[PDB]
Amino acid sequence: GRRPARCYRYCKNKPYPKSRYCRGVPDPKIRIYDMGRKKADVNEFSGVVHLVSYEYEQISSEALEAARISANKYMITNCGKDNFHLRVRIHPFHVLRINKAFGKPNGVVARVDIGQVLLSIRTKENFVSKACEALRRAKYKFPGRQKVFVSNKWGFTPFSKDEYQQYKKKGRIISDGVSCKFIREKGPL
Amino acid sequence: VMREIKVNKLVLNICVGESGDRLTRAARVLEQLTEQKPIFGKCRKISCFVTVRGKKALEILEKGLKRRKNFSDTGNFGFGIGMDFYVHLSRSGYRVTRRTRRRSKISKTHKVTKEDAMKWFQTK
Amino acid sequence: KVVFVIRLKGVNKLPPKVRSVFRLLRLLQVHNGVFVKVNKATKEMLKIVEPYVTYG
Amino acid sequence: KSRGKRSGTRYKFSKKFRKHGECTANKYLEKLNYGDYVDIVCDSTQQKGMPFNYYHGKTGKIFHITKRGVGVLVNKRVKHRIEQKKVCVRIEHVRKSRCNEDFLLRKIKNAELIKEAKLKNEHINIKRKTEGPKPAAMIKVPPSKIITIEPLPFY
Amino acid sequence: KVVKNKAYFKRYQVKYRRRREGKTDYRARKALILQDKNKYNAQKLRFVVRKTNSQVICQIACAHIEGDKILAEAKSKELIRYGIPVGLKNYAAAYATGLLCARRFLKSLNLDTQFLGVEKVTRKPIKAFLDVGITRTTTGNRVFAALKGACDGGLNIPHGNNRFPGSFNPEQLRKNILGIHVAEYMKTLQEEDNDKYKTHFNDYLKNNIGADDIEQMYLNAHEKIRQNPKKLNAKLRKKRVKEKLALYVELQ
RNA sequence: GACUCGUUCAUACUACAGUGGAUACACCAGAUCCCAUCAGAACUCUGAAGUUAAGCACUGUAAGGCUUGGCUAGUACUGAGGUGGGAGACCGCUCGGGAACACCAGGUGAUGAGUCAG
RNA sequence: AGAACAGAAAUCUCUUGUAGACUAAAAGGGGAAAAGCUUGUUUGAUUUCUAUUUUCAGAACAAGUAGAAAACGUGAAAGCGU
RNA sequence: AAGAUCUCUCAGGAUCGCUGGAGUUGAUUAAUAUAAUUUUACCAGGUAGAGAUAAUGAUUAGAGGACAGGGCCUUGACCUAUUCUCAAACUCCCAAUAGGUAAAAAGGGCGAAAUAACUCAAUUUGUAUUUCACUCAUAUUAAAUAAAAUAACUCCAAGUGGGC
Repeated sequence: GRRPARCYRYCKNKPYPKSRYCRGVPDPKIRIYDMGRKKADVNEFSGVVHLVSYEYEQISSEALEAARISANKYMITNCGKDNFHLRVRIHPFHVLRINKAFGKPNGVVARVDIGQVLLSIRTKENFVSKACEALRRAKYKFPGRQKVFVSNKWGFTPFSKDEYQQYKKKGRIISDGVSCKFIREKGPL
Repeated sequence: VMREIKVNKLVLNICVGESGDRLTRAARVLEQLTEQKPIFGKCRKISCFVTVRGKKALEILEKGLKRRKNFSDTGNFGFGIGMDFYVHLSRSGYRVTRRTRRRSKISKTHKVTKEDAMKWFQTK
Repeated sequence: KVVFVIRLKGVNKLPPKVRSVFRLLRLLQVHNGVFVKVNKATKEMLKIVEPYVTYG
Repeated sequence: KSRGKRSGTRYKFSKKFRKHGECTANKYLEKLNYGDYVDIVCDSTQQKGMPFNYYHGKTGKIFHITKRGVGVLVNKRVKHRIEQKKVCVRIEHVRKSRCNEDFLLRKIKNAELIKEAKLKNEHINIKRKTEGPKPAAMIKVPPSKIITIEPLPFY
Repeated sequence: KVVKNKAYFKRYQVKYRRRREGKTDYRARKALILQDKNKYNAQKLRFVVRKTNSQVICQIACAHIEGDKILAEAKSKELIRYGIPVGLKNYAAAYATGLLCARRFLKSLNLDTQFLGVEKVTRKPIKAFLDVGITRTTTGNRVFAALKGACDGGLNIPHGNNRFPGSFNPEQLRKNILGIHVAEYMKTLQEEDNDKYKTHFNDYLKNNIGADDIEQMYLNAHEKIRQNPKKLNAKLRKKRVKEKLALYVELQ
């Protein structure tokens, strides 16, 4: 059905988005995006891992969807649904077109740069190896080279864990859904 | 003090929403009610109104009298009786908005407010 | 203040600006040497022909 | 395919952010004498006298003046040859240039300096300096103030 | 949404300060200034008239890049010195004011003896252009009276007759600059009521000018004029915020 | 102190406050005539009885905005060289040039001509 | 946010409103004391002639830009209108 | 040379371009003209980039609030501060490279005097020209550097206009 995908590892040609000029695109494969315990407070979790790009890879929309489902299933089997949040940190947005003259729209794709997170897991400290393993399962569903990492941040914040604790101690940091708002001392109360 | 809330404009509306004659009769009724020639709406002529000032306006308001809920936020009001009425109120210095050299905003603490306008209406 | 510049490279396959600079510099035949007065302007011109010249 | 008068002018002729709105009144007062140098900068708050694309950002001598028009001699590269073109524009687009003013300022400063020098019979190199090499010098650095460095480890 | 969004401030482009304030037109000014560009050092002198509630102000203006130079200027409250103590907002006053400015300008040039202009009411002279000055050029407006006074004085300012009374009455213009209608209104009001007459033209009553006398006084004055022209700082503010915060924590 | 013409065209804006009215601005008083309307609201004309309430001026605000400066960052990017590296994607080195947003700190005006009033 | 019939729309009023409207028609530019909308007066959508720009051979047509000699139109006037 | 414009034109032709010869003019005075160059001035820019909390279009989430359906509550819409990722035909901002103009003697200075039917209010108010004066670097040359005049310019004509 689809082209065999060895065609699209190279990410030449300009970007070309779903747009008023182009029209008519088939649907993106992934509509799911984030999953897990999505409503969890910033206080509850504190561990974070990332699966990070290196090639300049294109990343098929379908591949992305598959990777997400694989990741999710691995966490759910391991630590269940109280204990994590899986956030896809990339999107398809670029249209690919083919002949049966100029092509016709046929699929969509994501085009990461080097050194960018693909899949992110927010979780609790006991479960970071499990999450790392989930990402490792995920990597086999992507074209190109990727490495798994862990961070010294509180997860879904700019702040280091120690910084987060320090700010929390002196009351400068407010939890505001998903992540945290930093008080900047401006105007009346 | 100088800060006296008074009538600034009175507008009287009659709409039939249709063609001539009935519209003309309404305009004649409005004219008899107060003298000044009516002026009219659009074409998608449809409706009529006139504006009043001063002693003439006060007489129309006075006959009008014979509710707390339905004053505007801005400090104006109307009522229904067939015929429609709208009463526009201000302190003086309303001229600052329209006088051609200097056209500009009045201060917030000089705008009418709902509560003061209601208090004036009960008082009057 | 002065700089002796020695050319290092053939006639063939030379960018057009580089050829022009060489002509002004005054190094045509391939192992030609000349003294050049260090300034700002001379140094910039020298910078353009740099991969094609040794100097000191 | 097509190549009409305002072709491809989108961002070029459009105004910068917060620079919309009519040509300032003061700007009509500026002086233009014959042979003055003058830039051709497009506007679009004025429509009459708008010049063709190429003469944007070019600068030339004024050769002729009318009621609101100014003739400008501009060089144009046509294949193997520059040739002189008489672009008639209106005043809103023509701007009094500064490139000339550097030279003119230099003449004035030089004249005064030369007159004084010549009066004293003190021979002088009035011509431009054109930055030489750095001369030798002796420099005190405190031995406690100096900092020493190494390239950073990777992270 | 809230219209006074951050974005709304951020995009905003202000109109020029004088236009924002509302004093100047700009469109009229740019048209007014420009001379034909092949002419050189022809500065197109504008006769600027602005009608303030108290009094009309007549200046001779020349546009320059670092801003307008005023050569002669006259205000209506000078007419007191020339025997008119009252009515300084008036049309009659404006005609006088314009005339005074023109004569003083000529005296400064030293061309007062060169042109003695128009006597009473019915080489080439120096030229100027009337300013609209943001008021409508509606028929019978005060600026035209000022223009007429300037012209009668000696300045050449090209004009139609259209915006004097009637679509032409020269006799009505003569009555008006003399002030005869103002007198008529005074007589009319006195006949109507004595309380209204005294309350209205109260200053006139105090000075003691009968309606009849106004034209004579204005004429005498007119003849005479033609013959004879603190911030705080950041360290301090920082302190102020600290003090305010401590007090606010205690207070409520 | 104030005004008239302006200039730069947000450090000049906006929003909310406070503070100021000798003379001045203004609001404000009135409709006979010129004038203008649906309406003396505007505009026009004619006043000078009242008043700082507003306009206006001045200042304030951990103000928003705007504006300098740092810092982002020698990061991103890039001209020239390379029988350099990399299977490829792409990435170093040599001679050079070099950002932006955010963030943080300061700032919130200056001024030409003419005039009136102690 | 208010005002008989009156509702999501009808008209009227006040507040907020830098353009989110409208500008014959593609799409992009430009425009708020206007270029928009409303109103008044009009016919310069005129005759004659240059210098020229665009494409380009620096030919042509065409479309313009800047003038000049006439005669006028409008505005109080500068002006603006080929 | 395989560019270019026009061609019942695409295997052609014309006409430009690029080439040779002939000639004059100019240089022949380490020079001025001049230069596929830099310099110092001075501009003109909206691409890589960067941005989404700057506008337009996309676009994923929750948090805190005062209008629509049902029984304090639920689904919301709707706001407000946020958040994930974005655009050849989006743009607050924005490089490098490339491009233009500038760098004095047939000129420029500061003066005088003339001339005109133009200009201006101005027979002197300017303009512009013209004529006289006075005087600007030059013993490295009004910034370098230059087998920089082997230059200009005219004529007559070729071949070429499939390219890679």
